[PDB]
Amino acid sequence: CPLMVKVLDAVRGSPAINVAVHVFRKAADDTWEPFASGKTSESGELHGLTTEEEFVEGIYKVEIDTKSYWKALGISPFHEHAEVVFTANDSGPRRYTIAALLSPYSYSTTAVVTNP
Amino acid sequence: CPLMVKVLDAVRGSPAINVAVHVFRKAADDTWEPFASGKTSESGELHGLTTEEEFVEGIYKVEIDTKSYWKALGISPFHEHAEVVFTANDSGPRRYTIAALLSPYSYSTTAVVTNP
Amino acid sequence: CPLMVKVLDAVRGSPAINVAVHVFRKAADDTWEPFASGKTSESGELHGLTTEEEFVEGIYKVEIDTKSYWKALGISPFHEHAEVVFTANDSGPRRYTIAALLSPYSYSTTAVVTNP
Amino acid sequence: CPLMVKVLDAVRGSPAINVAVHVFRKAADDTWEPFASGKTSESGELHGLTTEEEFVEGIYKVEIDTKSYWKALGISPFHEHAEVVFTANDSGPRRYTIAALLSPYSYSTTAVVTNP
Ligand SMILES: O=C(c1ccc(O)cc1O)c1ccc(O)cc1O
Ligand SMILES: O=C(c1ccc(O)cc1O)c1ccc(O)cc1O
Ligand code: NA
Ligand code: NA
Repeated sequence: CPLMVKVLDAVRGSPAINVAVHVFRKAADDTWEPFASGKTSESGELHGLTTEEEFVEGIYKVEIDTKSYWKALGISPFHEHAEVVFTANDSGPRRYTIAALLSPYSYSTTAVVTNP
Repeated sequence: CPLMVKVLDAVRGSPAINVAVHVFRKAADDTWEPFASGKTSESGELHGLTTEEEFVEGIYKVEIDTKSYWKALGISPFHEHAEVVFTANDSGPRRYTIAALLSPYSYSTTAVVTNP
Repeated sequence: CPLMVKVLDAVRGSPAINVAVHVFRKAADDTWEPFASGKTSESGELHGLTTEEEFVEGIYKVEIDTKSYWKALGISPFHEHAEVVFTANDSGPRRYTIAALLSPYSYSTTAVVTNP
Repeated sequence: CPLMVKVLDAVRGSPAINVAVHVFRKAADDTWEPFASGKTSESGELHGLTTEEEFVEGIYKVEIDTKSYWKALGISPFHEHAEVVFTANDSGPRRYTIAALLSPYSYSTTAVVTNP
């Protein structure tokens, strides 16, 4: 698992379950091409997005559909989505965790990059 | 000010000065049209991006150029930028403050929305 | 202002108004002595806590009464309060802003420290 | 494991390893009594603090020694420590995760409370 996404809910103090997540890779013509996607599990996590072979150096975008998440809870949110844009670099540690902590008008995101 | 951006640096405990900010608005053909840009002052604030007349209903993207900020300070950060995407003024004119708190591998953003 | 506190609400996208704040200073016997208190204004800010003369070197604790804020809004939050503990003025007088961003099960705090 | 603590480093994008953590329980005389302690592991986590039998309803304080962590990295930080104060309540879900994301002048904390 070179890439994992984890999403938490700061209002309820829980994992954010069944949140849609889309990953894109920047193409040579500077457009975003679909790369991988899924929905967070009951632990707020999305595993199995890619493989080491497929996850080469490049610029990636992780788009978390926060608006649908809040609307399903009956809460009007601010953002259309949360976007996390970063470069994957081989010199750095192997495994990337992209974490996001969600509130209706705010989000935090951090990267935990470690060596297996 | 209908739209203001404020940026803080969590490493130095200071405003984030001379941070470039680009604002885009989604056009009728679904592309991101350049809308306004500027850079943060010594107080970490960016005022004067737009006017009440210009700042119509729409979907807006505020791109904060965090990578260039950390690199101009001689540090190699994780993200390319921080993006904040939101619908504005769809219930009439509001004042928006987009605030961000930056670290090299993490950022937080929140919105303060007031009715004049 | 040698010491200012600013508080935002991540659920409502607004300043956090009428939040009680208590400041303490560690005494020579290691106990926490009451130092100053107040509540945030309509802008979410609390000014006038202390003076340059009064705000000597020491270890200070700023207690932000988040539970009472969420409960006065009719919500049951996780934390009792948010505490911010720091040494101040040990290299001479500085200006301190303690900022906090609140959600029912989470909060963020940062400091902006400037030299007059 | 009714109580787990997880600590992340927002500057390096890594778990915060070997961070001292102390847990206290509020006594009837309103003083803080030591309850459990340890150091975070190579994953930034501290497990095994308490048992279901021992972790009764009450007010608890988790104190994370952030100052020593930053000093060991050669970084001058702002806070003496990060403190998280909360009530344990049986009506709510069983397992508490207290997470903290650290920067030199800022920290975020959230609670993830779930049902096994
Ligand atoms: O609360 C967070 C968290 C992160 C990882 C984890 O295993 C558990 C967490 O609660 C968290 C995530 C992203 C962020 O930007 C800030 C956070 O406190
Ligand atoms: O606490 C914050 C804050 C920042 C600027 C300000 O004028 C007031 C604040 O409470 C804050 C704002 C945005 C964010 O992503 C994280 C924060 O702690
Ligand atoms: Na409308
Ligand atoms: Na001194």
